Amino acid sequence: FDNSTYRNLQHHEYSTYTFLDLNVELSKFRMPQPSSGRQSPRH
Amino acid sequence: WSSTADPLSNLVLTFSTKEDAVAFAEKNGWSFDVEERKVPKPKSKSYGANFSWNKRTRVSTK
Repeated sequence: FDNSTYRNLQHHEYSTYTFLDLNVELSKFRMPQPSSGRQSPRH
Repeated sequence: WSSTADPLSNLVLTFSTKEDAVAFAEKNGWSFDVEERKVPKPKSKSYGANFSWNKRTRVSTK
């Protein structure tokens, strides 16, 4: 147990694509999306 | 300038009902043509329809 150290140091090595790379990685875990019945409101 | 020769060019009369206008025209001896009143139909407006989940009425911008 200690309190002199800072543990949130991972964000020091994030690139510009970290968020979208994480989204791509998470794409495999999601449930199928619901469908409105059309391709677009303009269809 | 714009010249005319008929004295009734600017004559416009106002009546509350169509029957009064018809009576006036008949008693004055004028032949008339009557157009029925055109009233806008009652509309069905819904603000929430702008954001439909599946219908075509969902807007693309505000």
